[PDB]
Amino acid sequence: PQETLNGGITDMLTELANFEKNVSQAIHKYNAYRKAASVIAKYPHKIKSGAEAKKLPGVGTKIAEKIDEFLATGKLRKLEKIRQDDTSSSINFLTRVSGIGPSAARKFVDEGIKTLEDLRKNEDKLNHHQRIGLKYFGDFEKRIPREEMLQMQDIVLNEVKKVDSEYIATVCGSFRRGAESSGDMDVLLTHPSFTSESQPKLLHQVVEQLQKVHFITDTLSKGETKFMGVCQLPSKNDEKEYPHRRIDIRLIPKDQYYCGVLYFTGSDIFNKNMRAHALEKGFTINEYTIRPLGVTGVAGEPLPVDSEKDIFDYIQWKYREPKDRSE
DNA sequence: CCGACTGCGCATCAGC
DNA sequence: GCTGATGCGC
DNA sequence: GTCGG
Ligand SMILES: Nc1ncnc2c1ncn2[C@@H]1C[C@H](O)[C@@H](COP(=O)(O)OP(=O)(O)C(F)(F)P(=O)(O)O)O1
Ligand SMILES: [Mg+2]
Ligand code: NA
Ligand code: NA
Ligand code: NA
Repeated sequence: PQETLNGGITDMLTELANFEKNVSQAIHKYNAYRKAASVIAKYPHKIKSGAEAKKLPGVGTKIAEKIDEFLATGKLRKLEKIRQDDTSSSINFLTRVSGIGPSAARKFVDEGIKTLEDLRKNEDKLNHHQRIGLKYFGDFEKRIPREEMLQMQDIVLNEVKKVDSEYIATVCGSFRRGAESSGDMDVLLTHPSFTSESQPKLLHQVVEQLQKVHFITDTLSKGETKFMGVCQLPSKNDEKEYPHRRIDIRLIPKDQYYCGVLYFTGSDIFNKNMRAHALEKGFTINEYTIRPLGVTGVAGEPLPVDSEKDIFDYIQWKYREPKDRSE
């Protein structure tokens, strides 16, 4: 877990993972490559051979021999050739625009659209989300200093309580994990009249207020229980404007807060793993509930969290505080 | 050999 | 008009 | 791609 220990290898595997997701559209190879990259990143030795790497869970014959080629040459012919391929590297680049996934990137590249400038020249072919991701392309790849996160949280908390005192608003994600920077802002939201009962307008009013005071600036998606959009800190004197930022709001049944906060905290690789073996344990976890598997695939009446969680005791693992949840 | 693989709300697309 | 499937990014 | 039925 020392980073320069096997960074070349895990770099290589992460680049392979991205090519599989964005170009081959092979999501399970993508996950396989990332699981291998992850397990190797936590391995406390410098790998000397593919055979050594193959001992780790999630490393197999194919990654083993990619490793031997990489150790033997410091390169991978397949990646070498892929990077040089105009179609493939354009498809992969385009997926960095929010809203453009592997399918859209492919469709765009097939009709001659390969760069940010081609997209701008072709805004008719873009949907609402895609135009916004293009508009804020740079900003959306910028990190948010924790200091700004705190200002953002002040505004969110302040404006939420205005709408209705009984709302609860939690800022989750890496911020809740104490990170000194974040890629976006995730707001977990609950209201006492949302558990089992419902009025289905609680989220709309939160959103509307945040737009009113010019905090939220764009909408990407907006439904009953989930908002995805764009927001922005106000600026000062002649102050340089802050970057536009991605913000999501999830409205959970108050019934199910703890499962909500575990999941939106998370981290994404951490939920994959926490859920992946929870399957081993005879359980399945989502943002709503933890449930057992009784027969050979069961639901199970999910009765209510009583205390903190010990979701973790149910699947028999020690509590990793949000700080230790990057993995 | 061959299927599972973490889990899901909303926008859009496919179709009746 | 509608239902159901898929893409997308969580 | 990897793991396991
Ligand atoms: N496929 C998934 N499965 C489970 N949880 C997920 C998944 N994808 C995303 N989540 C997440 C778990 C995740 O914690 C939460 C928010 O997603 P985020 O904002 O993309 O991830 P973080 O905020 O942690 C970040 F570190 F990447 P940031 O600081 O750069 O924004 O839903
Ligand atoms: Mg985030
Ligand atoms: Na292995
Ligand atoms: Na994208
Ligand atoms: Na997010």
